[PDB]
Amino acid sequence: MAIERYFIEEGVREMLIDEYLEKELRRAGYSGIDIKKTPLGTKVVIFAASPGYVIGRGGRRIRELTRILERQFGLENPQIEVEEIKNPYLNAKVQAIRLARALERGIHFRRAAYSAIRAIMRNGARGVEIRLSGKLTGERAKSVRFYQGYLAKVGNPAETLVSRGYAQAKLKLGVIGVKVSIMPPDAKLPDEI
Amino acid sequence: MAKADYNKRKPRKFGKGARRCVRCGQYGPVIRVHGLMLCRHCFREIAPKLGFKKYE
Amino acid sequence: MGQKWKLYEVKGGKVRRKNKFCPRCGPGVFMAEHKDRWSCGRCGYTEWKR
Amino acid sequence: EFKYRGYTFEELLNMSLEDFAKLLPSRQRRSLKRGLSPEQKKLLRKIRLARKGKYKKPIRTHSRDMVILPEMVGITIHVYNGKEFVPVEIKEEMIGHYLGEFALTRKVVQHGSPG
Amino acid sequence: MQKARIKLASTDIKALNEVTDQIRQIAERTGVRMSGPIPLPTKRIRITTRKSPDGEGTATFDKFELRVHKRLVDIEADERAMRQIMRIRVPEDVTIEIELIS
Amino acid sequence: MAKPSYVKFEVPAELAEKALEAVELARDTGRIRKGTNETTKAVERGQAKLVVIAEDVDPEEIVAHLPPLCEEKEIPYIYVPSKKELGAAAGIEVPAASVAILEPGKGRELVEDIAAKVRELMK
RNA sequence: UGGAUUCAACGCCGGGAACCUCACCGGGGGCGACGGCAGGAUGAAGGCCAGGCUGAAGGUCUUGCCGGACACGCCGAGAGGA
RNA sequence: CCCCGAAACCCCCGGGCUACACGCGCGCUACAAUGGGCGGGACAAUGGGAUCCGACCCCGAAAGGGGAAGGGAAUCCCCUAAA
Ligand SMILES: [Zn+2]
Repeated sequence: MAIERYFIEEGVREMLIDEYLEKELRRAGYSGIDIKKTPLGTKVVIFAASPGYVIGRGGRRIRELTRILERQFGLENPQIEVEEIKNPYLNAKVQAIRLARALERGIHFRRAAYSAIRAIMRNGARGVEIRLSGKLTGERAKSVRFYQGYLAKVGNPAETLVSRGYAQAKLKLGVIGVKVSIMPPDAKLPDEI
Repeated sequence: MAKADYNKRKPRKFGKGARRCVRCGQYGPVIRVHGLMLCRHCFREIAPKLGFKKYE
Repeated sequence: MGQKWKLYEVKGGKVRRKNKFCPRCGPGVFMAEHKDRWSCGRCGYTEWKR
Repeated sequence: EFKYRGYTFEELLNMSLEDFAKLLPSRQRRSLKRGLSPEQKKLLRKIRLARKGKYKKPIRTHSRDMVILPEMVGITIHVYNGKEFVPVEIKEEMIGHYLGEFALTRKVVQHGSPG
Repeated sequence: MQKARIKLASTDIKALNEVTDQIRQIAERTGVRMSGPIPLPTKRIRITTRKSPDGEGTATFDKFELRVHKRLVDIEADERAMRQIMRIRVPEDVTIEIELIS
Repeated sequence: MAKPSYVKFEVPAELAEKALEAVELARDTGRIRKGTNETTKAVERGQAKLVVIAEDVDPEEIVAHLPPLCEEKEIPYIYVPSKKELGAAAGIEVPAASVAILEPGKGRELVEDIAAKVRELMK
């Protein structure tokens, strides 16, 4: 085992975990995870927005989940615990998924998008952009961007600061792509106070 | 119905059938440079999550 | 399903087996007959009368 | 009158496989020295029986990679070309060749005009 | 006295520096002789994919890169020093390896 | 090994099925044979003391010699109606025609007390 | 086998295909989850000894074989579909 | 969405995608002396390595073969490049 091999392996494993949980906890605002291999075992921490949903009925869910974890993925001794997002309204994949969940409930896209935008910009984001792309308003597909505030697109500050999120809304007639981008209250180079 | 089942998942050891992406399951353009086994498409999709960056 | 295979013949107070036996195998193994040889039902391997 | 490498066919038969291989070219020698596949061995024993016995049948096969041997002589083998079992009556001067060389897959082209 | 090599590798210079500062400050808390954080050549795993699935259009490439920074530290092997460098936090995105030269 | 015409005596639905529910927790303690080949095997070897048979098997295979043979060992055979409750009481999913009891469990105090009930009825 | 046909198709689909890859061709063999239907395990759902067919095959079969056990022979309704 | 659905699903053998009277694109080698051959002499970097790189020794005309130090990578090797 070479060292780059180790890094690659850890990343790939974690990525596949992330994929599985993204599938299975999409009702829970699954934002992500983190993993530490303590001596007594490997303890992981799921950051999500409804730990109630990830635990289910008295730990049922975490139990079958940790079984899956140690079995399908090489893990010494899973020690799942759960935590929240400190500001999910600044997280953007949770919001993309909430929006897709809404569109699947059946809410109209303008209403859902503007609701989410209002929520984010009241919860304190400097900027927000939302693209909905697909068979909106009939059979020929189109794209709609709902935006508010101040948002950068290009450069390292975009690649770092703004949080990007993507989701599919699987409706009766097809997919709606939901891109969300949120710029929090943090500063850029040309400020110069 | 006394017979013998003949699906015969044959264990290739070299070949485009031997190697398969761990995500989608594609057989051809698979990355195996440093222990990876990923289709070029998937890799491009997830490389940031693995820590790969695009400074050039 | 062949579905009826009563082979033993009751001699009266005891059964006698229609089966033959394989010597290189264990007990209970019952055999067939194909014109010069036997057949193992448990696993199946080479054998002849001789 | 035939004389493969200064050896007549009787001698080729009485030879073993090792020495015949020594007489063969490098490719076929390698094939043998690496050994035959199960399908090849089954074909071969069919052929043994047919020189003996009768085998009660013509010899058919999918194996185009079996190198011909002196034992595979005076016999007609039907080789699969992809579509058909085409017959190959084996003479002495096929002695170190593959069956596929005589069973062909693509028929000759007789072109039409461009368009 | 026999020496102890500590090869440590990461993707974050700052975690790496944190560890090396832990080691520096602990050796000078004690008095054992450090051998500096020798910086080794950093590995650039480069993967040059084509960024198109279609195969159509102009050919454009993504040159993705992973960087592994590597340091080594030699410190004389004492039971005290060894116990406490074992006690070190060693954050998650770092590997270490304590070989001993004897 | 029974037929619809080959029902000689009276079996209470409580007796037969509850004795089988008793040896249900006996098959985990030991071997219990099934089918008429193994039932002939058991009854003619002599290891069994009684059997329980159903009216399902096709065609007549032993009833030509069983009436003069059943008294060879003083061995009773209790009737169960059919495949359905036979296989449902046997614990398995797919039934048999005969339940040849070897090594009974849950105590002779109940098993062969019901054998005393067929001492009442017949052998 | 296909896709792509000015720029922006044609050493492109990371497409350097012996098998696989493959999607084409010739041949061969497996697959109905859930229910119900024909039934039922009676010794078999399933595997299976020597051979005939077979390119080769317990695939099949006269001839026989048992380790202990349900159902495409029929419907819906499906899994999967490069 | 439509269709196949016991076949348009899955697996195996063999063939094919490698066929060639022709047209086109991109390229390699050349049409020589601003060179060809032979023998000698020099000078790199990037990257990669576990059933993987393989120095070093021996065998062989070559391709290659046997054994094999060290090397999980600023330690060893690929690796004394060609013009
Ligand atoms: Zn993939």
